Amino acid sequence: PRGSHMNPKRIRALKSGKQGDGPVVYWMSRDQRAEDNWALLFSRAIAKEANVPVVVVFCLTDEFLEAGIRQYEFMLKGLQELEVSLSRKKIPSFFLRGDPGEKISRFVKDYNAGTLVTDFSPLRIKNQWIEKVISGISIPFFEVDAHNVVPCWEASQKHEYAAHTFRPKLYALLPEFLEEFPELEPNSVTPETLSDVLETGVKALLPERALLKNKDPLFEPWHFEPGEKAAKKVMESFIADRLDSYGALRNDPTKNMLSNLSPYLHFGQISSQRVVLEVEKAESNPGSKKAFLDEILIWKEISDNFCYYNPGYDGFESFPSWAKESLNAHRNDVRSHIYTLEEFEAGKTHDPLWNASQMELLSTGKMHGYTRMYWAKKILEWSESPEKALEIAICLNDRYELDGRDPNGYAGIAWSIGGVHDRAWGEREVTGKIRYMSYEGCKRKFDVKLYIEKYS
DNA sequence: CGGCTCGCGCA
DNA sequence: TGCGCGAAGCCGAT
Ligand SMILES: Cc1cc2nc3c(=O)[nH]c(=O)nc-3n(C[C@H](O)[C@H](O)[C@H](O)COP(=O)(O)OP(=O)(O)OC[C@H]3O[C@@H](n4cnc5c(N)ncnc54)[C@H](O)[C@@H]3O)c2cc1C
Repeated sequence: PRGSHMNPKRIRALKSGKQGDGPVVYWMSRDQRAEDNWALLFSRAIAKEANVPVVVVFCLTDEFLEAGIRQYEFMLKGLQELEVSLSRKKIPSFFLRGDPGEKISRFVKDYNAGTLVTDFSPLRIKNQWIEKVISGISIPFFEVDAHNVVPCWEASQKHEYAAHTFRPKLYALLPEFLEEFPELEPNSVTPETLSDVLETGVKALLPERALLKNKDPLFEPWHFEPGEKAAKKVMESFIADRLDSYGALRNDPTKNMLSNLSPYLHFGQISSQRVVLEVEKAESNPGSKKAFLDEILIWKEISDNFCYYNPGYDGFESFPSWAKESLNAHRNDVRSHIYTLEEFEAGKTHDPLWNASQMELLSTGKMHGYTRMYWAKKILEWSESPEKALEIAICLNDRYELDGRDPNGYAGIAWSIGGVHDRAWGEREVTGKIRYMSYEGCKRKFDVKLYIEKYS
């Protein structure tokens, strides 16, 4: 609907109806940014055609109680900066608290909304909120994929078994969907405190804070400055200083050669399409560029495909049949070690390498990409059952990772424990044919002692 | 039938 | 360190 630089395949209608006379309402959930936001740009285009203002609404749910302070402050501080950024474009921002199914329905009626637009997320709870809103409103409802370069329903129509079958499909659609972002035109017609929401939330999460023996907090918040502006700086420094050596040193946890974009990419503080555009134009190592593009395009967006077409993405049923049969047969195998959630959480295992991986997660909130596999696969080896291992890994991932509660997390954990998007390997006790990682294998690929000594 | 995002022996 | 082989089931081009 209207616009020359807007691909209609990025927008899909969730509910048809007569368009109202009021402003266009953008229900911002996943892409918390002002620039490079297709959902915000599309909302502005519909508003321009209808000669109505565009507004953004945010619903603060009770889900932050399941998380900790580290995600709350990171997310809330970025929204404060986003509030100023949208204010400069004469776009008002309304921050609501409560159930989005009931709050969004009330906001549309009270504000006399004409059209409702929201971003795309394949998570279960997002689909539940959308259906609740659909039953309570009478205006057109649209959904825009502002997170993936190629829209999730357009890249593939089915669950993808592996990357090698999804890679040609994604790369074929890149020329159509990889394009520059038009600038966000400000509003022409003009028409809760975030500080109070922040101060209340930390008070409710203070008891659940991760502490040391001397009651000192474990989380170090100076490693990643949140916000749209800081996310851009991280991207620029990656291309200039780190992209060249990414291809060779991405699997070395002792070297800070990763992009460190996942906390911003999870909260939508930066667009992966913007990152792809800058990386494509960069003159760097061709092997490094191909390796990084495979990470942010194929593996990031296949995680959306996994969650979109598998409602049980965080369960044992989502595993492939070969993986399920292999794990089932080894249920009665005697485990070399039985560890509980608390012992995993405190880093109280016999493995100093695994403990150091947990400490990096506890202290920085972002464990290195390579050690994340060894972290999750040892949980399977040292748990009562595959279901318990899946529960433990998801719990610690979602509680302590800044990029937690993300499709990349569920696909990554399902890859590690259930062989999702993987293949079978040598038969072993307990883990069966799931891919095996050993402490000695990590020794021959990076300096394990340096990584251990860094995080005690 | 070819080829998939580990460990391991060997220079 | 970097390279080639081994051990496993299966998708997808035909
Ligand atoms: C068990 C396990 C759990 C995971 N949990 C999370 C999580 O909670 N949140 C999360 O965002 N990612 C998760 N991943 C994926 C991966 O660990 C992170 O994306 C990455 O380590 C974050 O660091 P980075 O952005 O600097 O990595 P980079 O090497 O710089 O990667 C760049 C971007 O590519 C994407 N990406 C890279 N590797 C993967 C991957 N394996 N799967 C999917 N996308 C990928 C991410 O968007 C990332 O920001 C997990 C991986 C594993 C093995």
